[PDB]
Amino acid sequence: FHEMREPRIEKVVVHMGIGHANAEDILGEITGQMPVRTKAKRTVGEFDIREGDPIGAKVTLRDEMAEEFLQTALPLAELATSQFDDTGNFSFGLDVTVNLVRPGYRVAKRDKASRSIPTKHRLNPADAVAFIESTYDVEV
Amino acid sequence: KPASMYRDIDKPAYTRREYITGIPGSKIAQHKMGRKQKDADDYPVQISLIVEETVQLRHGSLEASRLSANRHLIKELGEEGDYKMTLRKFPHQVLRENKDGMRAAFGKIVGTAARVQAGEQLFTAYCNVEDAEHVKEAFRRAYNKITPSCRIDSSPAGNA
Amino acid sequence: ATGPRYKVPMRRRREARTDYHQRLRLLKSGKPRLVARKSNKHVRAQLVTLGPNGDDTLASAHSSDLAEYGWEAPTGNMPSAYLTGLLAGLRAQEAGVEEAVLDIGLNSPTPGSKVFAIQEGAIDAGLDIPHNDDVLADWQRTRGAHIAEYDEQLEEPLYSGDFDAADLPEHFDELRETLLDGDIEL
Amino acid sequence: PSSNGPLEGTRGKLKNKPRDRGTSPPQRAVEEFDDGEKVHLKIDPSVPNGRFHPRFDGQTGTVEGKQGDAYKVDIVDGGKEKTIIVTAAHLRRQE
Amino acid sequence: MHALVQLRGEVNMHTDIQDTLEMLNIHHVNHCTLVPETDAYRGMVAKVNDFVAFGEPSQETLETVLATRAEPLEGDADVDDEWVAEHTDYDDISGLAFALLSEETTLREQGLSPTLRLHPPRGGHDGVKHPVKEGGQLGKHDTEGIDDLLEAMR
RNA sequence: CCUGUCAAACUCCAAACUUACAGACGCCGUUUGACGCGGGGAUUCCGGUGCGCGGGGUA
RNA sequence: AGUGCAAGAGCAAAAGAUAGCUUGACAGUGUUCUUCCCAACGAGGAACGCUGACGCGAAAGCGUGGUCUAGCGAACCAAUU
RNA sequence: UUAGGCGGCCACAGCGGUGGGGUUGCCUCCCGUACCCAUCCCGAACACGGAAGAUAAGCCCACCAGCGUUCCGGGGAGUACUGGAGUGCGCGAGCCUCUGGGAAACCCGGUUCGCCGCCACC
Ligand SMILES: [Cl-]
Ligand SMILES: [Cl-]
Ligand SMILES: [Mg+2]
Ligand SMILES: [Mg+2]
Ligand SMILES: [Mg+2]
Ligand SMILES: [Mg+2]
Ligand SMILES: [Mg+2]
Ligand SMILES: [Mg+2]
Ligand SMILES: [Mg+2]
Ligand code: NA
Ligand code: NA
Ligand code: NA
Ligand code: NA
Ligand SMILES: [Sr+2]
Ligand SMILES: [Sr+2]
Ligand SMILES: [Sr+2]
Ligand SMILES: [Sr+2]
Ligand SMILES: [Sr+2]
Ligand SMILES: [Sr+2]
Ligand SMILES: [Sr+2]
Repeated sequence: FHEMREPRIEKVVVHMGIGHANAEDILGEITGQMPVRTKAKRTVGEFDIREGDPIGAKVTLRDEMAEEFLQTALPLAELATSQFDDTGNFSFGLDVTVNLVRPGYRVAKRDKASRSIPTKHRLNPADAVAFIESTYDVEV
Repeated sequence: KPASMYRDIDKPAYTRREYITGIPGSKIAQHKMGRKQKDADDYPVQISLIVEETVQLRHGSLEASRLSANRHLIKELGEEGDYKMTLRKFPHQVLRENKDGMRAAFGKIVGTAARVQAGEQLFTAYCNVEDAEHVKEAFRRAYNKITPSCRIDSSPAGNA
Repeated sequence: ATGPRYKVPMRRRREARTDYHQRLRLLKSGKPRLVARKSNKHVRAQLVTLGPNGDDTLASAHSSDLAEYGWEAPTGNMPSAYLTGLLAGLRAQEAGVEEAVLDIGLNSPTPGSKVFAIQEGAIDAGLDIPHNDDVLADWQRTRGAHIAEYDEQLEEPLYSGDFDAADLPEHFDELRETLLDGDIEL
Repeated sequence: PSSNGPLEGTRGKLKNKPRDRGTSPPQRAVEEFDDGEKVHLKIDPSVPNGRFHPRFDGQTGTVEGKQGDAYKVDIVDGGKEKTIIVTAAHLRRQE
Repeated sequence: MHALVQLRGEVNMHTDIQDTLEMLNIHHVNHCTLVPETDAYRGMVAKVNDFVAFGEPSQETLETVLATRAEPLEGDADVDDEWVAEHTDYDDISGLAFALLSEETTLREQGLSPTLRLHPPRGGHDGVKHPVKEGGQLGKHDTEGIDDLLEAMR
């Protein structure tokens, strides 16, 4: 019961929302895998009338790539309570986002007969702070 | 202009403001009167003015009657008397006038009126057993300024 | 749910199992559908026809009932899929069915996949099914070669329950051998 | 009418009932009717093609063959006989 | 079985109401017809309700009226028990009367004209501007009321 | 929460009723031939009134 | 929400968005309806076929322009294929 | 159907909730990337290969009505409205009688936490 319920890291999404890029090279090093560009929508007075066009970049890490990143990334921050989601997520930092979830998350991400995860199986802030804190660092 | 011109319900309902423009503001100052911070259940007596015929009452008439009625309740119970009266209707019907013979006759917007079916309550007061005859007088003056004949019916009030 | 005016998807749409837009397009042919489906451990082919109260399955095969003819191997691989298609196909001929349209439900049209293997099998069984050769895996992969070589890079047997060490595409042949034959009780 | 196009005054008859909103079931779009069969004509708001002139909504004609997949239905508009090309999606068997 | 008598003329009568009367074989004022009580016929009389007088007559009365106003499908041949006996599935007017009331046959069925061309009401009727409940003569009647009328028009 | 009101260009509802097709009864047609079809000849395309439902207009 | 533009209507594993590919906004000839309810009338329009040649897709299939209803023009003459 | 596949009607099926269920069986989650295939970056997904673990999700089974919905009883209501008729009433806007139809809101009590078809299956 506890096994198929104990949390895990689904993805680590590191991105640098700039606004006009040359920053891809650093993320390519800090994470270990290829980054992707970030297009935008809606026109903006702030000389942002080009809907589709480079403005940022991101990397989504999973499994080892993810963990091996947090090992050196988490220490760089000072995690708190508010800094956590209502689903059990937390973003810090160049932004560093950690998406946590229980085992069978696939049920909501697969194509055939997908389904939305019941609130009971959804991770909790408290459950999140725990799991995480229970691995190389403090809370609030 | 004579009410004879609009008192009847002989035209389609004309209320959609999304297709009408230049509608004159209402002349009705208030619909809630007396001590409106207090409820209606807080009174022993509840009297209403009932219209006896289905009609259309222009806002200038609702204001005249409501005024000449509340003005009495004020003069008899004081600018803060323990009473409360309500004009429950609002003039939704927009009225015109063709003010050029019958050519392009559709009229220009000139006012608003409330439609009242016979037997309905136009006004309603809630007073203490004391001021019961003071409200009955306020309505007498009120029905003297609206087209139809009215009944001054006494709802909750078995102190006769 | 929210109110009187709320629109709730047809049951099978919310269960996320039927693509109606694709369905209608299939039905427009007037031919029976070779419904190819797959699970983690199994694969299944059905020849479905339209009916007054719901679809009508006129024949079908399942990877499970493959062993019933001499199969000791797993049932979630390519060799599995093809042979099942064929088994299902053969039975289809029995019931008088002659042509079909491939319905892969919510699976993707990936080149060389199993739903296509199921299709090549059903076609070899003798069913007239609109297809495209350069979208079917290469013969050897159907046999199960890709897995043998994967087992080549041994160190720890690929299969846990000893069906065999270096696995066998040669078995695929013995099983297809048995199906293309007459006798065989369908 | 202020204008005389085909969809003039078709506000109600071509608007879907809230819950009937959205893509319609394929079953009745694929239905097969026989020559001689009586069928009621009623356009399906959700289905764009295969419609007949709205004016004929409510008719109950007779399948007298088909053109492609669409059906040829015979009706009598007032006193005049007319043939109507309509797809199953917009037809229903009678009785 | 209800007796139907047209009491109001055709001038200004709705055409669909007039055609209905003719389908029930009445073509003139005062003419009377005998109609079975079926859902179909029911709708019909309900439609002609304001130009007619109807209701179930008594065996007796039906016998009086048949005797006095019944006619053959063709010819002036008088209709009496002897006629009835020699031309119908019955023995006399009574056997006929009973059969009609019980709805086993129809005048047309027994070679009799579907209509009884009655005579103006002796002493006049209660008026054609009001129904029975309002003191008039139009509409559904009492077996006793229908009898009073039919007899007055014998 | 409570409390006061509306819609020709609003509708979660919803008639009476109008209307397609069929069967039944009725009426009608097979010497008075209906229904339908072809052809000859028109007149007519200033209308009005009552009642019902209207739209415009103080009327 | 979006779907070029009035209004009403249609659309959510799409009729909307993005990406890629493509040129069916193609040739020939009809059926039907509409224009013109019933009920005759042209140009114009639409839906639905058959033949030809293609595009895309695994394939069913979709594409006779833009989700549907506005964006249209006789004879004579000229130019053109 | 001791958990499956394709469906029809398309909320009576939605929303939310409680309880129960799986050693070589089923569906899953799950394990894992040599291949077919895959990500504008990620075997996340898609695709493929597979069984160490698991019944916590999903799913299937049993059930609860607070919200939404279908239908029914009773009340609202034969009211509102209305097809046919009237030398009935009203200064009139309008009303009434007889005949044939007949709601909606809302309250109260029930019902509804899907029904059905084909196939496969200890
Ligand atoms: Cl599947
Ligand atoms: Cl048409
Ligand atoms: Mg309308
Ligand atoms: Mg004679
Ligand atoms: Mg008299
Ligand atoms: Mg000229
Ligand atoms: Mg030129
Ligand atoms: Mg459980
Ligand atoms: Mg009078
Ligand atoms: Na970019
Ligand atoms: Na629909
Ligand atoms: Na034309
Ligand atoms: Na579970
Ligand atoms: Sr008027
Ligand atoms: Sr007065
Ligand atoms: Sr009408
Ligand atoms: Sr189109
Ligand atoms: Sr994985
Ligand atoms: Sr007067
Ligand atoms: Sr009734």
